[PDB]
This record gives sequence, structure tokens and C-alpha cells, in this order.
Amino acid sequence: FTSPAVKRLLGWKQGDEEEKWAEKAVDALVKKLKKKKGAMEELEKALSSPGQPSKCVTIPRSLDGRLQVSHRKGLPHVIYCRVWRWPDLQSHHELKPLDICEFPFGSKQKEVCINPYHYKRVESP
Amino acid sequence: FTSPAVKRLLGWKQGDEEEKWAEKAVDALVKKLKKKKGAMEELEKALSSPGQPSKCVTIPRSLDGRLQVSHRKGLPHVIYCRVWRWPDLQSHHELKPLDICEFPFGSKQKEVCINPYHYKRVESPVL
DNA sequence: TGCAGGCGCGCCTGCA
DNA sequence: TGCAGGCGCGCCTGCA
DNA sequence: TGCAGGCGCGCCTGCA
DNA sequence: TGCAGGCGCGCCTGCA
Ligand SMILES: [Zn+2]
Ligand SMILES: [Zn+2]
Repeated sequence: FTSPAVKRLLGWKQGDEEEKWAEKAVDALVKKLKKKKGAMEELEKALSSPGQPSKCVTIPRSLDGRLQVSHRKGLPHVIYCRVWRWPDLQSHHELKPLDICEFPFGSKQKEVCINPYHYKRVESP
Repeated sequence: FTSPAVKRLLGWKQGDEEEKWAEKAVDALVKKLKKKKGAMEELEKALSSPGQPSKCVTIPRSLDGRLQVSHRKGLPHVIYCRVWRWPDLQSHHELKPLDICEFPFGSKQKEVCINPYHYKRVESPVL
């Protein structure tokens, strides 16, 4: 537990280039999900109640499989798993989908599920 | 132009190892400044009003010159200039004190000024 | 309708 | 094949 | 000589 | 007092 003065000084802290890019990625995601009824609400539910099961929160898959946000490319499930669960996540080799996920990245479907609680972290083989 | 829902989703964002280390460094700083009358108030004033002049906000200098925060060592003025002004700051070679600073790191005194607005960013010289 | 500017997927290339 | 990075057309948006 | 990194004793604090 | 845990400066070492 920190002091109110500590919280105030941390409000003046400058975010690094990576933190600023993550904000852009969350913003790019919301723009897509706002077009789908209940998607925003489902993602918020998954981030708020980790122990509770949640539905798939998907986005369209590109031919390459990579997603671009502000001049940077990456795998969509890796990008959002890094934002909300594991900032030190190395690659998709460190992820495996849970059995409930109907649209995991590896399934190569039209839609890709980006619900970070539909993936588990594994040791890279 | 941030939407309320974006503000909420960003509240659930995990800070990286570097962001978490910075919180420890700010906490380690406050513990030292709380012992000095008006030091906390002066630092808050310098971060809130960047165009306004402010006094020195100093901490004791070690023999080495380096400060340790949670198993990691660095120069104190570099640490706090990175927190509040330039996250991409490479070394002390990229900093020069202002003329108003009475306690710059380079002057080698018993106290070192860590007010980030008492330093200016310069290009590091070619070796 | 003329004139701009911002974004990203698709396309291409280059190591290993 | 896996993995990455550079480039630009097409699409979208906003004025007067 | 500049620049790092690893180790532990001394110091401080918090329950009972 | 007894007992424990967290933190960092000082000390040491190793390059180029
Ligand atoms: Zn899913
Ligand atoms: Zn100063």
C-alpha cells in the first residue's frame, strides 16, 4: 500500500514508447469490437472476473495472420495477451488455447479470438 | 479523445517489469524526501509547473555515486530524469545541468540534486 | 467536387 | 516451410 | 579509469 | 526482551 503523495508523483511519470503503443492497440481493438453487439461487454467481463468462464471475443484474421497497429505488426492474440496478462511474453510458442476457445489463432479460421483468458502460458518447446 | 471504455480497459493493463521498477524508485525517493522539510512539496511543484523555476531537491551521494533501488544500480539524476521526462535516456552523457542548479551530479558534493527540471537533454558526444 | 491527410492489409523481399 | 520489415494503393474521413 | 554486477552485514521495521 | 523479513551501501571483482 502506497502513500497518496507517491500516487500523485506517479501520475507525472512518462510512459515509454511501448506503453504508448499498447494504448494505440487497445484503441484499435475497441474501434473493431464497437461494431459487434455485446463484444465490448464480453471482453470487459473476461478482464474483470478471471475465475469465471467467458465467451470468445474475435476479430477478422488477415491472410498473413499478423495485425498492424501504428506501423508495427504482431500476432493479435500475442499483442492482447501481453497488454492484459503477460508483458514479458516472448512469442506465440509460449501460448496454448484453452479447450473452450472456439476460435484460437492456431485453428486458422476467418475470425481470431483475442480474449486473453482463452489462452494459457506454456514453456517454449 | 479517450473513450470511457478505453480508460476502463487500460485500467486492466499490466505494467511491464521496467514500469514496476520505476514505482519502487519513486517510493524509495519519497521515503528519503519525507525526512526533509518542504522537499516533497518542492518536487511536486517542479513536476506540476514545468515552465516555472524551482529549488533543488537533493538526496545523499554514495561513495561510488550510484544509487540502488531493488537490486539495480544507476546514477540518481539519470533514474529520476527517465521517470519524469525522458524514458529513452541512455546515460549521464545525455544530460547537462542548468545554471540554477546548486547541486548537480557532476559537482561531486555530499548531496545530489534529482529535480528533473534542473537538467537539460543533450546529444551524447562521439568517442 | 477539389483537395488533403491518416490508417493498415496485401504484397514483396531478405535472411536463416 | 518461419519470421520479420519496408512500401504504397485503396479506403475512409473532413471541409468549403 | 569508466562502467558494471554480485554478495551480505547492518540497519530498520513490525508483530507477539 | 525474541524472532523475523525487507532494503541498500559498501565492499569486492573484472574488463578494455
Ligand atoms: Zn476464444
Ligand atoms: Zn538543482
